[PDB]
Amino acid sequence: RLTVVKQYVDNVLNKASDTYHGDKPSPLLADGVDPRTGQQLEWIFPDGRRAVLSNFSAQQNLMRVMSGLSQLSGDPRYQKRAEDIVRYHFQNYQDPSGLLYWGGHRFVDLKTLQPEGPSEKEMVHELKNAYPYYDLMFSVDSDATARFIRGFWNAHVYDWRILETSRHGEYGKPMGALWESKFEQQPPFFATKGLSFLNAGNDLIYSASLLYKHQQDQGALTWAKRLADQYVLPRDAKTGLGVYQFTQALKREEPTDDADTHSKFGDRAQRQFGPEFGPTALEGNMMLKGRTSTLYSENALMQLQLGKDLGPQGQDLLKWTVDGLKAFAKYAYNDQDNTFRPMIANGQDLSNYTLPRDGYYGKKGTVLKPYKAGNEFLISYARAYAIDNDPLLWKVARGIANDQGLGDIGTAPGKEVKVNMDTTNSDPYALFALLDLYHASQVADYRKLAEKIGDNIIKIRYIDGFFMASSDRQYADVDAIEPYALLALEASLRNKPQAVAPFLNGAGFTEGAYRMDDGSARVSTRDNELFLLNV
Ligand SMILES: [Mn+2]
Repeated sequence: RLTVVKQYVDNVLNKASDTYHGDKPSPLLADGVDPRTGQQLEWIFPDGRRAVLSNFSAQQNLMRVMSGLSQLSGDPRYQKRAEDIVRYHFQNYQDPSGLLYWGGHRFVDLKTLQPEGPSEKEMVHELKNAYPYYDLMFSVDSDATARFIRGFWNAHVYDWRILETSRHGEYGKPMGALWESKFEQQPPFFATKGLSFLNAGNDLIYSASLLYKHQQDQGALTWAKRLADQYVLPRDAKTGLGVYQFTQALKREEPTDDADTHSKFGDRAQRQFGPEFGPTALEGNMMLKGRTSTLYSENALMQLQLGKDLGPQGQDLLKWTVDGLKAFAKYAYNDQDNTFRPMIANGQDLSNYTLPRDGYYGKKGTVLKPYKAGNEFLISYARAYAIDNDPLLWKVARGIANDQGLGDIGTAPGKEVKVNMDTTNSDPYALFALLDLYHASQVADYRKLAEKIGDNIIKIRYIDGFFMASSDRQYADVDAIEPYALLALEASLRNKPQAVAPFLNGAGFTEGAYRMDDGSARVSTRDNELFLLNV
């Protein structure tokens, strides 16, 4: 499997590289390549100008694959290129504020080597569950990395007193008080005009924690953990469930219209569920599909890993994260059909609940149903189990695996195990989870199963020298996690627990106006959509 990954990365470096500057290329890479033509995936601007999309925030799995490949193979070329790419970004694409030209609304054109902004009214910095490889960055340039992290916090915190964050960060913003800002803890679900989204807080928690890890910065650690704790303090006193957000809308006006869901009318959950469920029916307490993926996977996996790695400095973080996942398993999970039940954090089961009025969560008449636990829950629950072997976390891992065609991992590790060695499962996430189960239990069947998945990944997803989700896909994504999974499998088998970075499920995206072939503008197009297109 190591030879395949080496082949693959060689292929990426051959076909995704800068071919626009003759014999003096930059080290930068295209995000996507059509494996049939070698054509690099382009952003098309309103006038028909074509940029080759180089978004460093959409390449941070590849940086990990590259470093992992070097550690396992002993070939230092891949590690060196990853380092060269970091160095070139600090040299050319880092603002005086410290922010990089990357993320949701900026990238670099590989052709011109100039920064781009595909969304003209949003020339801004955004990171959404990106989880960049700061370990590598600190290794290249510790000071420049620290400047990025301080500038990230400075740009994305609107009000330090109450920790109001923003999804969008302005470039060129002067340094404020930063870690020396005054904080005062507000009560659960205080009413405010702003909104600290969890998928904007995730990258803030992760970055400030890594600045602690590398520079022993007490200010960074304090604020990282304090921000994490904002989604913990308002948790339900009985159930320990929640919360998706920790504020509610400031009500300035009485509503006239169920279907007008503007925040000025007040918390949208209190409007639609409040009459029947009481004052605790609030947006942050709505444990619904998608929202629970953000809370109990996107956030939780990262906090689990941080809690562990922070050691003496992460005990509280880790406690909050494992306690939250345990509560969700206890209250909402159904292992028989592998579903989570829709709920309010106070413990109210909304399964088969008909919405009695229009609102933010659906039109009158909609029946709320249990939803299938996707593999983002498999990786968060298997990671949790690896740190704290609780039967409640096993329950979820077991239920999902069985629903994924993997057989029965047992009533507990090594007990009544009946895994399916003929599985056709080729999911990187399944591979990742099984490795965590193995490392917690030493039960050999779990790793034999992961080997099988790895073999399936190569047989069905290694295509034309790339990794693709389908054989018909137009463009391959150089940030594919298939080789990342294969590497962690190989590092387990070769007895190298330090060679490959624990998985955080980060990813990048690019969002803006994109010109269609007929010349029309498609507003808020994402590279995610481009990668789903077939030939
Ligand atoms: Mn945005």
